Amino acid sequence: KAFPVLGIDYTHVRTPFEISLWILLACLMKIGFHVIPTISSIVPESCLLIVVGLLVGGLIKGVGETPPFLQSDVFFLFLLPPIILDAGYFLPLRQFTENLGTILIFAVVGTLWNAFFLGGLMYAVCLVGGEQINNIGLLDNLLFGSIISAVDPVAVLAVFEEIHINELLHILVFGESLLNDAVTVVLYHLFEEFANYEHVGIVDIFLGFLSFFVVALGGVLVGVVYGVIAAFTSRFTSHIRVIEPLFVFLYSYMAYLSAELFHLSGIMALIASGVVMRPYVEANISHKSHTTIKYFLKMWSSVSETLIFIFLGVSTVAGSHHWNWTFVISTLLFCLIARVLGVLGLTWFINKFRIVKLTPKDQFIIAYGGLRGAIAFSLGYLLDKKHFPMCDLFLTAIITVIFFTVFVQGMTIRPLVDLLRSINEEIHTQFLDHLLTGIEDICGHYGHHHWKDKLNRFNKKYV
Amino acid sequence: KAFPVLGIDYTHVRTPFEISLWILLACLMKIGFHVIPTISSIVPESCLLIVVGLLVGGLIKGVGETPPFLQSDVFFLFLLPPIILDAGYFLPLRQFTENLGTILIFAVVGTLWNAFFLGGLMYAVCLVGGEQINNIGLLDNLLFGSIISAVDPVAVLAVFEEIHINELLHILVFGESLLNDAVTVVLYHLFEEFANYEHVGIVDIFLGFLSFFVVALGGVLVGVVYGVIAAFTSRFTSHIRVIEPLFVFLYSYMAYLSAELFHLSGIMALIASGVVMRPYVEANISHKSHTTIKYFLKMWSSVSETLIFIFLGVSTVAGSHHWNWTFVISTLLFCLIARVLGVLGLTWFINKFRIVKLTPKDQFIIAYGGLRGAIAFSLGYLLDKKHFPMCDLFLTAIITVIFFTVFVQGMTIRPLVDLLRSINEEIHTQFLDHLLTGIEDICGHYGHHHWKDKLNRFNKKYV
Amino acid sequence: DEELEEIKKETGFSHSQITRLYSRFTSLDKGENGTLSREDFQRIPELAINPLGDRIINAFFPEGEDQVNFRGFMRTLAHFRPIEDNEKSKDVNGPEPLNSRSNKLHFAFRLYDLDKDEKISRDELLQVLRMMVGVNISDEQLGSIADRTIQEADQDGDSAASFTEFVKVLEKVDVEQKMSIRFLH
Amino acid sequence: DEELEEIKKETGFSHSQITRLYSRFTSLDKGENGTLSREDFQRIPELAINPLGDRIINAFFPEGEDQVNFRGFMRTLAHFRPIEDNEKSKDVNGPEPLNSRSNKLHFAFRLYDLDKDEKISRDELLQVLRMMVGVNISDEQLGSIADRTIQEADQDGDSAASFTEFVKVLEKVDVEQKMSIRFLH
Repeated sequence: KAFPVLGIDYTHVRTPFEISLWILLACLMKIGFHVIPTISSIVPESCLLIVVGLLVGGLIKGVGETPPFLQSDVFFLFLLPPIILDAGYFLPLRQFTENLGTILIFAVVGTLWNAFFLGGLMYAVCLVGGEQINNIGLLDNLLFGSIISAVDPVAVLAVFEEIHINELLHILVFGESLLNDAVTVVLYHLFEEFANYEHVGIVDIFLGFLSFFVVALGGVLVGVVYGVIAAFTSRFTSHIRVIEPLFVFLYSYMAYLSAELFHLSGIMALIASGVVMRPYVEANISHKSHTTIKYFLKMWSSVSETLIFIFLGVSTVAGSHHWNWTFVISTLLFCLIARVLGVLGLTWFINKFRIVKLTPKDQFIIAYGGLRGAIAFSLGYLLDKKHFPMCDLFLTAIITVIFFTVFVQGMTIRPLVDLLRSINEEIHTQFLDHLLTGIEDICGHYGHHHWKDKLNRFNKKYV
Repeated sequence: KAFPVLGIDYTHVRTPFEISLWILLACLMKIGFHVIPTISSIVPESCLLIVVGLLVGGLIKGVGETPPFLQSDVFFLFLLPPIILDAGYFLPLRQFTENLGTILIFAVVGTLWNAFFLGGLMYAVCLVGGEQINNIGLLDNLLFGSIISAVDPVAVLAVFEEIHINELLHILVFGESLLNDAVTVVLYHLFEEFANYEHVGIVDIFLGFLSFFVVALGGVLVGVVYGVIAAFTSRFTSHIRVIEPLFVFLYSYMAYLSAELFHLSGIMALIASGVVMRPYVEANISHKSHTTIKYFLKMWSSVSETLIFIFLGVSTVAGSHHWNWTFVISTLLFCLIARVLGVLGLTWFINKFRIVKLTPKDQFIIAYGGLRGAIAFSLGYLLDKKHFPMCDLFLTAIITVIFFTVFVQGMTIRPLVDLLRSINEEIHTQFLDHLLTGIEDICGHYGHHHWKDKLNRFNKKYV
Repeated sequence: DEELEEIKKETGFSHSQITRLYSRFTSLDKGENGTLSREDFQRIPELAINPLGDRIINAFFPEGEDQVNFRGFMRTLAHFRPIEDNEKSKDVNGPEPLNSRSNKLHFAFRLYDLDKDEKISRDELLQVLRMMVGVNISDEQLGSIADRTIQEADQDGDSAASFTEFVKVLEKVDVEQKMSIRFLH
Repeated sequence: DEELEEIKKETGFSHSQITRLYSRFTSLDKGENGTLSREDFQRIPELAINPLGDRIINAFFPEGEDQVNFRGFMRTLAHFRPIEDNEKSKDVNGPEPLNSRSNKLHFAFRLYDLDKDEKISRDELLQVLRMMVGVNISDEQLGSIADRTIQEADQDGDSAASFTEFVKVLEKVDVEQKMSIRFLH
């Protein structure tokens, strides 16, 4: 072996080198996606991720490499918490807690409605469907409904602008996307366990109903504990500042792993930890370190979403498919109907319980514009084959729903929704505002203003 | 199983959770290391890393967990390139290329001298040592000498200040640490392959001599190729700016993996890629993104060094030890003597070939102050047991050398070296400067000024 | 059940809203004899912090009397009851409801006006602005803001154009959303 | 071998340094007859860019003659030869070497001085400063800098204190390192 060291050993660097190649290709298409004059405001970013995944999967198929896969430990530990923490860190806590009621209604109740409505209707279709969609059952199909209701409406916000997206709809879709990705994972684990009980009684249904809230709220509690710890330890990192971002990421990640340790909701723990630490940081942290934290979250979430959509591409062009016309067409149509019915019903229920109503503009955007991706696919991809023997059909339905809801429901929402400050004003605005508040404080109904003032008193006390 | 989802599954989150715990402990000690009034300027940062590793290893030993280990793929692919890229990115290219001759002399030639002098003297000791250090041989012992000469003098710069560290000594130790970590890894792979030839002839010695330069310069060539590519693609990332740091990290990492693919010097490729891209970025990249890149490199290198020193702690308090008094004492004494002799001889050789001589101050700092760590340990820890049956003795010697060179040679260098601008001046300075230059341009000797002016003409031409 | 219907006709609330308000009333009574007075309002923890706080305490009161009965509290508080479209839309004869688009901005003018002389003036605007803003900001700054608002608002020419123009410059500002309170049952 | 020893005594170089310099000399001769002239120096690519470039071309020249021979180039260039301690230290009688701490700063003064009248003056400083700095910067700025340097430098009282004080304010500035060139063999 002349020239001893020299070699061409490529097995040593395949996973890191090819993952770097994928992230490089996705980044190069992003810098080839914002240079086209007006295309970032016509087509969502998720479409670019889909197309990048399709090209990478096509390259993998053409070369002949065995396509890589999510290990169901890399997703739930290394690829999910980036996305969740990026989403739930820059949550506008003011707007989020002002109308927290409607956000919780949409996210939790609308996600449960989507999940159970899709489960029931897909079960009804399977019962009366061909011999290759029978024997799916209820729990195996209700789990599919819960997976496919993991929806990301906030991507549609990229297609709009400051106009048509008020501070109400923006926070509504933002919180809906967050807590929907939380509730769908909670339901995913719940149904994935219920699908091996072989006897689901009423007592088991009640226990699952309790465990839903126990998982979610235990995640919230772990998150606030780690957020308080991060808020405290951020006061002392003024001496060494390149460690300031690291403490935020470490404490959020440890909150996620402490929630997932006890099988609580890691996503809700991540969200709660970020939301708790954010106000008490950015005041104890320098501007440079806060700007970094922002950049870190953005690009690390972008890398994670890129990787998820690359896996989607490689499993849609180079994977196993079990296309069923009845199941796939029914799931497309029923996802649209379940989403629309949930949005309409819940908006009707909550307009009468609030001051600022939800216009048909934002009702249409929420109902038509909730687009799947990067969590629906990954949740439906990590389904076992031993359990859920039909999981290839579920993957085909989920991929078709993602493509239809991103390319047809996201590329045809802006050209489908536009067709369906004097000095006085300022003075008076502040005036009416101080007026209403005083009045609300006189009547006394314990709305949200009272709670926020109590929160502020608590904050002062701590400080 | 009441409350279905709830569980206490900890095997799922052990590696991520415990690595997060370790990084959190190291960060908490860093924010407990800069709050003590005057201790960051008395004891180096490497001592804090050693102590953090010792505490984490002690906790692992006390609990009873099986101690984790470097997989020799995680180090050379995920833990080394952070450190190398952080070091070689903020390389002050001006000062580095001004006196490039002396930096290359120290790094390459002094590292080779340290490696071969330690190999020869340790071989001489083993030949006349006890029956448990015989049969080590030359190549197995010359490899140990090359591993233990992976030295990091720049850590000592933390103990000094702007005074006592001029722009010459600072760049000298910086480039020495970089290219020493490069040359020691090149020699490590070279000797680790030569240790299975069972017949090393003169033709094999010459082939290894050629392959040293082939590996190093092929790494440099791959690095400049990827640096040119990154410089080009940085012109177009103005539209999307959260991807600007990602392109730097991706292109440097791909340079590293392309060099390691062909078994070339990945470290030199990383250094060359960073050095090439840096001038042509930070001009095409916004200030926020450059500040991020800086923060990313600093904290990601800090995490990698933390992890390496944690592994050092767990393998020194909870590992296998083969302490030999002759070998360990001889290697301590001979590391000190080899370092001192190399520094003295090379400084004497290069003072006569330059204008600004090296004072006994900086000669003492380079000779006494080159402290091992985080690459010496890791290189000497990934040695096989099949090959190199004595590798436990090598690990014990390397750990002892790290502890002695960090705690005795780094804590007793500041209290061992302090005891052994009118308007005119400014005008005249610039004047004499413009004067000398003109003169050097008249005489014509092709020094470095000429080369730099040619480089500038080339840069203009490109732009 | 007490007498509630006549206020349920005068104000226009429902029964549960009135019951909850009367509950808060009894809680804030801190004594039956001071059914409701100025000090009774002043010792509410938070409104006194509000810059307009004192004006709000005297804005309910019809005349110089220092006592408010429950029914008068209802009459003054109804001004905020949200405008209900079909129910403002069902029968049209006279503006019996006090929560109208007119009465809602009239409460604003009565809160601005020093006395019930319908005179918003540079003194009035300057006083309320100095209340809403802190004491630190320059009087010349407040002078500029207040007199600029007077100038643009005044189409009367006497710098007043007080109510009729108040409505016109606030018409651009939806008050149906801005100034109304939903009182939970 | 040509005549080299007498320059090796006059200048104090070694033999290889002189050989390499003569090689560069022949390369820059671009013709034997113009052994070395003003234009011959001007067409060197880079020094003409240097602000002091023209002064350096006329600084070698002893007198108004427009030709430089090789030996004169050696005499003028030796001024930069690095001071060698033991070899400046071995025999002490008279300052035969021109590379001394005195002659090195005398070349500087001869480059500043307009003529060889030893007169650094506000005109001299202002001219050289306007050369080193660009043309954009204010003449009042240059006036401030130049006259402040004159004031601090001048202990003569005539604003000159030209050479004797030049040495004193530059003594704080090591010229042994700053102004000398090692000529590779």
